[PDB]
Formats: sequence, structure tokens, C-alpha cells
Amino acid sequence: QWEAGMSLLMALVVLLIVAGNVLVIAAIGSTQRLQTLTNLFITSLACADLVVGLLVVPFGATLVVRGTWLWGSFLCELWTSLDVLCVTASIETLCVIAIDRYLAITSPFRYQSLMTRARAKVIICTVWAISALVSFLPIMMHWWRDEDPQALKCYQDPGCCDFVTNRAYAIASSIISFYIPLLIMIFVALRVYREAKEQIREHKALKTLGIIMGVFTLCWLPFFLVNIVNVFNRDLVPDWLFVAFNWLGYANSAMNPIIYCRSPDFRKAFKRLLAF
Ligand SMILES: CC(C)(C)NC[C@H](O)COc1cccc2c1CC(C#N)=N2
Repeated sequence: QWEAGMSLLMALVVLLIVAGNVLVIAAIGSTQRLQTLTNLFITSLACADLVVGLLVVPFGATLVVRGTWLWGSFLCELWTSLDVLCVTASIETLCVIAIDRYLAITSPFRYQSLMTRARAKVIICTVWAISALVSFLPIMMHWWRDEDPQALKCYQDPGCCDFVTNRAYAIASSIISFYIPLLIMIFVALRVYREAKEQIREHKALKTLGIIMGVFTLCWLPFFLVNIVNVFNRDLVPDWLFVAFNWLGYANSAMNPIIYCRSPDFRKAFKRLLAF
């Protein structure tokens, strides 16, 4: 009855994720002084994290603790698609924030005169449309099915919701959803770091964004490294370890609100907003 021990723990992780990310979104939405363009992009992140806390983790927990999928074959597919979507939209929004800040530091005047709150809302829309496309459509079309009997048995069993995929899908989805935006985020972030260094409160706020980026990479990159090792040698990566690395990724959705707590502007605004 580690089954009940884990059930309660999982419900608290949900709470933390969901409450933290609601708090961030409520701070941004109730403080005019905190509605920078950047923070509009942060809104998108907190939303992806919020969908993780409300939909992805709760259904995931049930799989983890009971060891079977209870929610039918269609919700198995939908759950998986929304999980994959949240991760994709998160890393694409982080790579947009890296690029945005690189242009903000190298051309502050131009940038502030020609990005607006509406033009950001459009970028964000695009991101979620691309995310949804690369996530939902391949899953819906069953492009991810493998031909091995083990795989086929899982797909015919409504009670199996392991993302057992073919090699081609595993590689391609991982490149497109994660490895290329990660590589871009890192390349661009290092250039922002270079230019800041050349130039020397502004810099403390840039530091927070760097931390978010590094932490997101540490949380998700284990899973994505393992994803690739496993397409090459299926025996190499035990399932419980794969699952542990996936939960490290889910944990990222609890982390952002906590990191935002340490920005001084955000803190103040949370104090005000909460009758506190
Ligand atoms: C719902 C499942 C069980 C799937 N969760 C896996 C993880 O949360 C993130 O999943 C992914 C996100 C983006 C791209 C991906 C991916 C798993 C694979 C694969 N091959 N390609």
C-alpha cells in the first residue's frame, strides 16, 4: 500500500502544479505594471503548465498507481496528445522567449517600438497551433504505431496506454518537438549571455529567464536522451526508469511558479492580489 502512499503524494503534486500556475496567471492578469510583453509569453507557459497539472498529471497518476489505463482507448489517445502538446508548446515558448530577449538586448528601442501586446498574442497563437499540429495529428492518424506483436497487443488493449511507438515517429517527433527548439534556445541564450557580459537590475531579470531555461532542460532532457537510446536498443532502458524521467518532466510544471516567486515585481503583485 505504497499504492495509497503514492496516491496522496500525486494529488499534492497536482495541487502544487495547478495552484502555482493559476497564481502566476492571476498575478499577470491583475497587475498592469506586470503586463510586460515577456510576461504575456510567460502567461502561455503557465497555461501549458496548468493543463499539465489539471489534465495530464491527474490521468497519469492513475496509470502510475493502478498500473492500467481506466479511461477507454479514445481518452488514452487524447491524454497522450495533450501531454505531448504541453511539452511541445512549453519548449517552443521558451525558445521564443530566448529569441525575443536577444532582440530586446541588441535593439531595445526598435524592439519596444514594434512588438505590442497584440503582436505577442499572435505569436502565442501560432505556437499553440504548430504545437497542436505536430502533437495531435500524428497521434490521431496512428502514425506512431509499431508493428511488433507487443506493440499491437498494447494498441488493441484499451487498458494499455503506454506510448509504444515505431522508430521513425519516435525520432522525428523528438527532433521536431524538442531537440531542435532546445538547440536553438541554447544557442540564442548563449549569445544573450555573451552580449550582456560585453555590455557590463536588468541583468537579474535576465538571470531568472536563464534559470528557467536550464531547469527545463535538466527536467526533460533525461527523458529525451533515453527516448533515443531506446529506439536504438529497446532493452537498454528499464520501464520504471523511463517513467521516473517522465515524472521529472511533469515536475517542471510545478517549478515555474516557484521560480517566478523570486522575481521582485511578481512577488509584490502576488501580495496585493491575494488580500495579503
Ligand atoms: C503521454 C506520454 C506517455 C507520451 N508522455 C511522454 C512525455 O510526457 C512527453 O512525451 C513526448 C512529448 C513530445 C514528443 C515526444 C514525446 C514522447 C515521444 C516519443 N516517442 N515524442
